[PDB]
This record gives sequence, structure tokens and C-alpha cells, in this order.
Amino acid sequence: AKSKNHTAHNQTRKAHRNGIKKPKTYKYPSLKGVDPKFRRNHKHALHGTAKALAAAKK
Amino acid sequence: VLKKNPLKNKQVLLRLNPYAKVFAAEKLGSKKAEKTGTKPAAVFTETLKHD
Amino acid sequence: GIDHTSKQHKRSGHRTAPKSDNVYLKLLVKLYTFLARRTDAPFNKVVLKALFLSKINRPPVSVSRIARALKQEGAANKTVVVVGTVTDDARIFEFPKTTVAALRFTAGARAKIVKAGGECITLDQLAVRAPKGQNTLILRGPRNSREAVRHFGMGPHKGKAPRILSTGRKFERARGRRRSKGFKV
Amino acid sequence: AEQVAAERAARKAANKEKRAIILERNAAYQKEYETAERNIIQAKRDAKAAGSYYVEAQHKLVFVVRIKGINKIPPKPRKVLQLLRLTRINSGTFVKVTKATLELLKLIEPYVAYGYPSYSTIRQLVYKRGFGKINKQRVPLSDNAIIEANLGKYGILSIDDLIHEIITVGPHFKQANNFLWPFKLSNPSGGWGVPRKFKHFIQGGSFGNREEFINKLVKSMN
Amino acid sequence: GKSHGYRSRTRYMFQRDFRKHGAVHLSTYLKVYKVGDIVDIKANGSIQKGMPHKFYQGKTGVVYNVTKSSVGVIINKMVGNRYLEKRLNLRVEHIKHSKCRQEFLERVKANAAKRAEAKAQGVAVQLKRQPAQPRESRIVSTEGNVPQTLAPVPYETFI
Amino acid sequence: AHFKEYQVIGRRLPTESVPEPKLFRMRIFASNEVIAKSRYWYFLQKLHKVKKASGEIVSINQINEAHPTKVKNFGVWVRYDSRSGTHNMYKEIRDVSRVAAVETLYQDMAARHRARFRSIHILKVAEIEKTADVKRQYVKQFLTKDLKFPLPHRVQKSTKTFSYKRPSTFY
RNA sequence: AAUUGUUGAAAGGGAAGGGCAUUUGAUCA
RNA sequence: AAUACUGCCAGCUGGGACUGAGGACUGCGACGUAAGUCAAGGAUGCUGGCAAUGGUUAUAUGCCGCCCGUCUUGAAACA
RNA sequence: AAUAUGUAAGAAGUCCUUGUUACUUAAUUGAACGUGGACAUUUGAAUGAAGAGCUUUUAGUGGGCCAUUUUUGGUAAGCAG
RNA sequence: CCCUGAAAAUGGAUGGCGCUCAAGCGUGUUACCUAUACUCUACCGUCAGGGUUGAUAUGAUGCCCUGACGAGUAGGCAGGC
Repeated sequence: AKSKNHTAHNQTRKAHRNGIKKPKTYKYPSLKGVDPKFRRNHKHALHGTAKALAAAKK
Repeated sequence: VLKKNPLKNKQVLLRLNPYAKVFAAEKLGSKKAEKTGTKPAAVFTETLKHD
Repeated sequence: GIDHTSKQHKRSGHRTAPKSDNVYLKLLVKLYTFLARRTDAPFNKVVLKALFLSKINRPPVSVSRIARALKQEGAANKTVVVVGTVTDDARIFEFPKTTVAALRFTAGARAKIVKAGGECITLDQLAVRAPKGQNTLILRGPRNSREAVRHFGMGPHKGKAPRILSTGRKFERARGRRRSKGFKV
Repeated sequence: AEQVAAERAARKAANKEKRAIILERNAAYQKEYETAERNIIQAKRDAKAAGSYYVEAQHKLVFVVRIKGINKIPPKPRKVLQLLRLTRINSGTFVKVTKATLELLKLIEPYVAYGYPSYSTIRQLVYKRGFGKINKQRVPLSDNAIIEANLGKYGILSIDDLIHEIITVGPHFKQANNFLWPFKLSNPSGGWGVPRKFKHFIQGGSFGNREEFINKLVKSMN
Repeated sequence: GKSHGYRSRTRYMFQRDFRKHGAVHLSTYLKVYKVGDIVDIKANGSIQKGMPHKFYQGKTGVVYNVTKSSVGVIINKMVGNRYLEKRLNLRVEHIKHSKCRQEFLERVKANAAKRAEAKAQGVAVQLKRQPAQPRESRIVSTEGNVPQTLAPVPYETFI
Repeated sequence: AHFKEYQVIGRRLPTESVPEPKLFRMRIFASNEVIAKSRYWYFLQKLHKVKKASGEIVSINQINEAHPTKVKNFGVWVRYDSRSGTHNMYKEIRDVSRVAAVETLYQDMAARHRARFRSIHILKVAEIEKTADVKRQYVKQFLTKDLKFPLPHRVQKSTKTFSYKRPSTFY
């Protein structure tokens, strides 16, 4: 009793019933996979500029 | 409550287009053009019948 | 026929009129519907829409949260509006004078406001004093802080609170959570 | 409470002023139309007389009607039809001629008939089956007040102004066309004139570009 | 059985062009890559380290990470009924700059220059592009260009 | 349909490299201007490297017969694609106008060789001004002096489905 | 109710039964 | 000059069929110098006949109409 | 080649000045994040959009077939793929 | 175009009757008939956009205005006997 193995029919219609959605983008992207040294120095620089801004403008 | 068709009801046509009265008065739908006469050039005349 | 580009006879997806059978709530909903229909202030429409929210969509607002909101610049002389229930927080010690309008008030929170020097009014009184919502500030509680939303969206490499009954050792801490017994999540 | 007469008189005065402006603008538009038509005719005459040929500018406006049902349609042509606002059979829309619009029409040519419209058929279409889109509703256009209210920001305030914007593509032609609901026409009164519609015009059918021949079909269907 | 590997069916894809084998020209290594730059991906057969997969050949992506000799590219891959982001690190060799973005910066600079110069007087800046509008009217003169009559040729049986 | 002669003059799109492109004129028998232009373009992109996207029509006009009330003999050279190959023919028609002659030729070919309008190509239409170069007997037989031929077996048309008298086919 | 006998009414050229509209017969506000 | 063909008329008019929804006024227009009128955000006036029309059922006529439920890509099946 | 296919066609942008870093550079030399400041008609190609985005739950489904075109096995098949 | 090639078993299929300057064959032009298709109108239901506590007067889940749509197995939801 053989049976049909594989077919791509109606798959495109099934995927298009719920429209294919582009990923939601944000102003600040994820910081994973980035160079650890760059991330550490970015953290230090961010702390420094936050402190400078707090000291300057209150 | 009901849509009346322009070009068949004169009241609605005049309401939509106030210029319709002037158009009808001046008979602008049948205007005689200027009686100007120009003759085609011999080149075009020969090209028309050139076989 | 029409080659429809969208679902036919589809509902708006929003809740019109409360699902509850609270007579007082329906009366308040009617009053705020009248306001939002015969006025132009978006505050009335926002309050009317929030009045239809469910219990899970209407989390309680604490007196500490009210004080934190009023601590903002220029918010001291404002009327707090909570569409729901206002609870009492024992972790705070100094409550400034204010005017909070909410549907239901916890006894402890009401006592705290009365002792501080404020008053507890209802939505009808708030509408009477400010028909257009002048000098008001709307407060909403944390909606994602419920314990039932942590389990939502569970999947590998997500860490989304697997649905369990008991907690401790040998309860979903074996293979599938450690690298020593195969794979980690 | 006796000020009703005062508001009535003020409303009448404002309406009369508005009608005066409408009449002046309509007269100007009619004069421009006559001048343009006569200028084209005499330009052709001088080109013929001076031993030359007058190459007319390509038409910038077309009318496209759907002559195919909503069944057995490939997905890309179906999407193009939806973007062109042709979801019912015997539905027509106006299209400004550009490269993008020409390539769009070349894709759904098998299911539509399009051609260059004339002022007379444009006016007849707008007068008879002219419907606007206000609050996502098909409100019929039986007065210039609605047109002015929904299009006064673009300088269009009357049905004649809308017709002018349709015939002559201008700065606000896109908004003028978007404001108008697609025209739902009926089957031709005198018939399609061909035994098989789903064949090209050169091949003897309604499918394909009809150029100036679209006017007769549009008036028969309207 | 069946074979679906990391380099399956890439015989004509991961292959150097005709008369273009050997080492790589010393220009790719001198290109500066920064975060946010849009680059294209084209695998090179000489270098087999950091080679991209078959799907990511010819795709265009933004740069999000900079390493010693590599950059990270974010590529939107369509799986099922959604687009998923893929952060893949590739060597400099199998990556080239995209000229569409450069044309965009050039158009932006010209856009700002025109916005300054034209608005110095304030008349019809028309900063937006337009498609190919239909041709206007024109007049052709048959002075030395008399139209020649053309007729279909008879069928011929040339061999 | 009722064929009409349209002469179309066209040219390539002007370029800065080659200003004032050459103009090509062709006469086509077609039902309408759209069909005439389509046939003009199709014939042009068979002898010259041109296309509709890389060209334009500078003129199109309708040719009317100079003397449509005079009976003429026309010789038409045609090339057509049959069920097996392409063949060239020369047919002689007798008609008062070129459009009528080519319509008769089209009907003749579609009825006798099963060639459709997509198959018949009009190579050339000419008028034989001397009644001595005609080489077809079916045309020569109608040029004889003092031509009198009767119409035997005349068939009448009745407006009623029943007739009370036996019909007669005299004439 | 299935089934059966009489009375009263209708139909019946190798089926009956139904729907779209009407004539005729019986009955009905 | 006329005529054939195409396109336009905010040119006129003859004949026939379907429809009468809405229910004191609200608006947009026209005529009328002005009263007032109108074919202008959905039909009224007059007159005639009866106090048969029409509802249910049976037969007849023109057309259409395969046996209910399940299995199945496929049922009415000689499943 | 055609068809099919990715990316860009802007305010999450561009430009001027200069604050931070434990990154880097011979070096205030580059990189990131910034503060202040300038550019709203025509916000940067056309068209469209009973609005778009996001979360929870779950019924049934996991034997298909046929039609145009491309095409495998087979001589062919209302054959299989 | 037609003819020989061209022979299968109950009695039968351009549906048949039948048709011969066809009612057969190719092409060209008009008129005519119709789908639950298209345009308008009347009614029902659904959805969307709104008005209506200035009342004696009640059902603001009530009333009214405008626009669009209405197929369907398994299955889901809602309103009702």
C-alpha cells in the first residue's frame, strides 16, 4: 500500500493566508554576538556619559 | 433617499452645474469653427498615394 | 461576486458595553458614554473604554504607585483617576494629600488616604467636578506582572516558566535543563 | 429666538457667492477646453500643410474596466487587480499613464479592457455613476457641497472641478481619483460586438487596449 | 539514499570565474566595514574558511559586528510564513559593498543641495523623483527624410 | 471586417547619437487603426531591427480609392503558411476597389486553402492597366467583348411559410 | 401509528412520490 | 459643394414594461423684478366595478428532479 | 536569455560644533553612545489599503485527485513518481 | 474537400429527426435568447461609521441615519424553540 511521499502544493497559499510578516525592527537592536571587548567598553562609555549628563544638566 | 440622474433631470443638472444655463443659452454644444483653409504640401500628397 | 481582500462581516475585536451584570457599573458606563458622546475631551473616551476592561485587564493600583506618579513635576495638584480597584501598600510611610477617584477602594487604602488628608471619590463625582477631565492623571496597574503570563510563549531557549504543580528537586530539573545529562534547554 | 431668519439670509448669501465662484471657474474651464481642442486641430493642419507630420503626445489618462470574473485568476494578476481597485466584474477606474502604470496594465491585460477616454464620456460617467468615498462609505455625489467638504484642501470644490482634474492630470489627480469610488458599470446595451470576449482587440475581442474605441464601449455599458 | 550537505549542489556556484583563478586581488582586504553598512554576499572558492551557505549567496544584509578579519551580517530568511533574522559571521573575502546605498547617499546629498539652493528663493523645489512620463508632442520634418515604402518579402528557401 | 487601407509612417525613437531617424511607411489592410498599427509594427520587426518600445508612429492615415466607381483588375502576390510549409501565390481579382479586392481574396484563400488571417500575408497589390498581361482564365473570361449571360433557375424569396401557387423559376 | 373493511372525493398507455406557475373541483375571512 | 464613416450636443420629441419605498417643516436648486409657484433630499388627483381578489388541498398542463445515512479523491450504484 | 529572487528609494534621516570610554590609534587619530544646534508645502518613485501591531486558548486536518506548462521511470496506460 | 488504405462480435448513435448552391466545411458583418453573472429598486440578516437623557416617555442590550457584504464539508462561536 504505497502512498504519496512529498508535495509542495497549497503550501504557498497556506503561508499566504496569514501574510508573511517582516521581523519587527527597533531603534536599539540586540547586543548579542558582539565583540565582548567592544561591549565592555561601550558599557564603560555609557556609564561615563550618563554620569556627565547627570552632573551637567539636572 | 433616492439618486436622481444628471443629464435627464434639468433641475438636478442646473443644481450641479450653474454654467448649464449659459451653455444652453449660447448653444455652445454646436459651435461653428473658423472657415480657414490650408492645402497639404505636394510631398505629403504624393506620399499618400505613393505605391 | 467580490474578490474579497479581507474577512467579511468581521467584528471590530473590541468590547462594547461591559460583559458584567453590575447595575451600578452599567449606570456608570451609560453616564460615561453620554459624556464621551456629547463632549470632545479624549479623557472621557479613554475612561469609557477602560470601564469595559476585564479583571485581568484591570490590575489594582497601589497607594505607593499613586504617590510615585504624583511625585512627578507638576503632578502634585492633580486628580488621580484609577479605572479599577485601589489597594493599600504597607511598604510606604508618607502619603501626600491627593484626590483619587476609582470604582472600588480597599478599606486600608481608604483609611490611609483619609488619615493623610485626601478624599476618596467615585467616577460619578469625578465627572461632576471635571466633566472634561481637567487636571486629571490616569493610572493603570501592571498588567504583565501576573503569575499566569510567565508561562506564556514557552519554548526552547526561552525560559518562560514551564507549567508545573510542584517545585524543588527532581521536578523538571533533569535531562533537558543541564549540560551533564545531554542538552540544556 | 427669532434669529432663524438671520441665519437663513446669511446662508443664502454665502451660497450665492459660492455659486458665483463656481460659475466663473466653470466658464474658464470650458474656454480652456475649447481653446485646447482648436489648438490641437490647427497644429495638425499646419503640420500637414508644411510638408510635415504631427506626432501627437501620448495620452496621459486611461480608463480600465474589468471584463473577467473573480475565478481562475493567477495570484500576481489578482494582487495587481486588487491594488488597481478592480474586484467586481464590470468595474472601471481611471489610471494616469506612467512607466509603472503601463507595466502594471501589461500584466492584467488579459482580464481588463482599457483605453483613452474622452471628455464627454468622462463627464457622463461622473454625472451618472459618480460616487465618493467619505468615512469609508459610498455616499452619492448630488451636490457640490460634499465635494468641496471632502476635497477643498486640494482646490477642488465642484463636480466640474473633479471632472477637470480627471481629464487633465494635475498636482492632485491622485487624491481626486482616490476620492472617487470605482465605477460599477452594467453589461453593454448593444452587446460586446464580438463573438468571444477573451481574445485580443486585433484578434477580434474585448481583451486588450482599445485606444479611442473605449468610449463607445464605456457609454454602452453606462 | 539522499544527500543534503553544507556544500551540496554548489558545483557551478562555489566555482571561480573563467580565467580568474589564483589569489584574490588586494582590494577587498583594504575595504573598511562599519556597523550599519549594507553589503552583498558572494562566496569565493579560493578561501574555504568562513564560507557562507548556499542560501546566503547573493543576499544583501546589514553589518552588525566587526571582528579581526570578519563581519557579521543579518539576513532575513523566509521559513514557513514568517521572516526570521539570521546573524552570520563571514570573512571579508566573501563580501562586497553595495552600490545602491552609495547611490542613495549621493541622491541625498543632491537632495539637500537642491533643498538649500532652490529654497533660497522658495519656488518649486520638487525634491521628489518621477517615473517615465509619456512623451510630449513633437514635429518631424521630411527634409531629406522622405518615407520609404516597405513591403513584405517573398518566402525564400535559402540553405 | 470591412477592410480599409491605412498608411502608417513610423520611426525609431530619437537619440543623441543618431538624430532624425529614418521614416518607414507601409500600407496595410486592416479593420481599424489599432489593427493597422499592430500589423505595421509586426511587419516592421520582420525586416528591420526595431520594436514598439524602441520606436513610434509619426503618422497614420486612411487611403480612399481615387476612382471607386471603376471596375479594375488587380494582381495580388501573397505569401502564406500552410499546414506543412510556406508557399507563394499570385491571384487575379476583379473589383472596383482595393479593399473590396483584398476582402474577396481573403475569403477566397480562407475558403480554398484553409489559410487564416494570421497566415495570409499581403506581399503586394497592383492594378493591371492593360488587359493583355492577365494570366488567369477565370478573370480573362469576363473581359470578352459583348458579354451577355442569363440567370437560369431564379429562386424567389417568400414572406409566407405556405404558398397557394406552384412557384416558377423563370427569368 | 404501522395494518385492514365500508361509505364519500380524485387519478391511473411499462411505477408512485417532489419543486418552479396557473386552470378546474372542494373548502376557507 | 454635397455625401459615406466616426465622435459631440448642458438639442427636441413619439411608444412600451417594472417600481410607489419614505410620512407635519428643516437641505441643495429653478421659474417668478415681486407675491407665490415648481418635474427641486422616494406619487398624487379623478373615475369605474364588486362588497369577486386571495389562502389550503386534489387533479391536469410546460420544464426540472436518481435512494436516505456512512466510508471514500471519486456514491445513486452491480459497495 | 525569459520567468523567478534579495536589498535601498529617508525624521530610527542628513549636516555643523564637541562630552564620555577600561576599545583602538605614534597621537583628540578612528569606532560606539551622546548634548546642543539647522533642514514640516513637494517627509524624499507609482498604486492600493471595511486600519495596523501584539498575546492566550482550542475544534478538525496529517490517505487526495484533476486541468495548462516544464519534466522522471515506462513502448503505452483513466500507470507510478 | 473527397476516395482506397479503414475489419469484431445484443440493435443505435454529430442526441436524434434529418440535411446536399446544406441544417457539412473556413472566413467576413448585423439582428435575436439566456446564469443564482452585471446595474437599479423593495425586504431580511450581519458588519462598520454615527445621531439620539432638554422631558411627562418606558425597553440607551431601546429608536433612528448612512455605507458595504451575504456560497460552503469537517469544525468553532453566537441568537433562539
